Amino acid sequence: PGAFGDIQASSLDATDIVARTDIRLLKPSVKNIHVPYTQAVSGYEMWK
Amino acid sequence: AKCEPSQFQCTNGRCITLLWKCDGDEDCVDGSDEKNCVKKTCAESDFVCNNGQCVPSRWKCDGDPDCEDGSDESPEQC
Amino acid sequence: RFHTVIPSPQVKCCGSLECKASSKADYTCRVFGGVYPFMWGGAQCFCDSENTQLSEAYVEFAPDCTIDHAVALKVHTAALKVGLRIVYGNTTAHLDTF
Amino acid sequence: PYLGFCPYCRHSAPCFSPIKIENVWDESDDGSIRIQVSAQFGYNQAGTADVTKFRYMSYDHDHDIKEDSMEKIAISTSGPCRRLGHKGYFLLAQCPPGDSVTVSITSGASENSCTVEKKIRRKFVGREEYLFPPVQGKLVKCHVYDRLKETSAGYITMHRPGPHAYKSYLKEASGEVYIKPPSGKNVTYECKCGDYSTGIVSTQTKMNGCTKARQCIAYKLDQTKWVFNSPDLIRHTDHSVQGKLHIPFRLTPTVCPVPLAHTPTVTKWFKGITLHLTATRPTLLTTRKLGLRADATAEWITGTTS
Ligand SMILES: [Ca+2]
Ligand SMILES: [Ca+2]
Repeated sequence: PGAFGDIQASSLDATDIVARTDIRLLKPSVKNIHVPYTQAVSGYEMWK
Repeated sequence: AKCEPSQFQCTNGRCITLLWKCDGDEDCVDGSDEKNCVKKTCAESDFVCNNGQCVPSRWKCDGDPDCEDGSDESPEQC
Repeated sequence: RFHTVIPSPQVKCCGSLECKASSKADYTCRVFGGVYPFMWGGAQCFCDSENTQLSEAYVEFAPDCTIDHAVALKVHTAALKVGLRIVYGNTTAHLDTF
Repeated sequence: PYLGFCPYCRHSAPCFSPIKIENVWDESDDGSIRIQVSAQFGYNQAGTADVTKFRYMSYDHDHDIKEDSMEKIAISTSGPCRRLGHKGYFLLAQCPPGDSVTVSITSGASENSCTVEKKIRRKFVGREEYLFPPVQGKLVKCHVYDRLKETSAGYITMHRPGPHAYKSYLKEASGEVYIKPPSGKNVTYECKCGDYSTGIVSTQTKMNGCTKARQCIAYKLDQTKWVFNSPDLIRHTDHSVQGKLHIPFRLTPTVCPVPLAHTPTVTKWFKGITLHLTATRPTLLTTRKLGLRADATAEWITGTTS
């Protein structure tokens, strides 16, 4: 997570996508349906 | 001690963020919100019955008295 | 830059939901109880604590990635090629030799 | 054409809005941005390309589809923006730099807006920053969101809508419950009271055993309109992929002009050269020795210096 190559695949159109991103989801809290979640900043953009 | 929000609990067995106490909705099976809240007249989406009850506008003039005063059903008006 | 798709959550109004694994990238879904979520109209479930919700999220290449995608490549000993122009007397020729 | 829980509305506080923004892209070299929105733009209420108007989910007692003209929309960040195109769930505009991007509608009675805190900057292509591309200069390979809406950037999946259980979609009877929908609307109702119960109905139905409206739900079987994966509309019990929609405004390779600061005046001396540089905007200088080692160095020069 948070580094270059956090998401990778054999080719951009390929379904063979693998990723490590520290994606984690918090327990819904607000009255309105929601899915609050957090993740490391896109490692590709961080390296950028 | 207080429950995790440190705020009022409804008898349904859950504490609620006190802001929701007068949001115009009740978030528990118990009488907890509008029972102790200030309510303005019904919204533009609603109908003001003569007893002051608020009912969905589409329900007004449908053939069934919805509000206890029945103001929603008047064959001379509907 | 990955795009974190958060497909609309699955809700159940009378029981739990299994975290059925998926081949999607970084698929890391979690199930939560006590959700009792609302929507623009109102509550979307029958009971109170008996309802549960599954939040599902994974990542796919953002649409723009098609252009700005970092092709990682391993490098192995490069073979030099050269385009040579050779001239010998009035005769001359051009060539490309690895 | 659904609706979503928008972080900001006309009131900074979050609220439900018909035009919730879902994603923002800005990989363009001209600062144009592609916005995906909950509303469907450039389609009529039927689903045909009436480019002059858009369709969006209701704001009242039933989830019907309403129409409005483009001229009441406005994509604005810090200030306003040149709206460059629109199609279905996607809007395209070129915007000034700002900390957030906002989509808004100004119908008076239906005046709404939606915002997503998103850092957009005045990115520039090339090796010399500029406020505005130059008229005379070198042309370099750049990428921009193609104004042609027919272009394809990719695709988004979508699904049938789930239950949209209005609070007014159901009723209570001073101790009892009821399912009062509009006349002739085939409405499915489901409710657990002592035990699980369900039924499809089209008129007011007195419920058995139930007492409080919160015990029950109800939603019509309106699947005619598909819905994007967006979080705020609960998925249907079957969430298989319903076709696709082509992402408009393809990121297309093209050419863009970049400025050329006045050529640096060289000065020649013993095994060393002096560069006198002049650029009113940040300009990248890079130097490397062609020897066994590069000793490469890079420096963003500004103004006039040596
Ligand atoms: Ca409440
Ligand atoms: Ca009535």
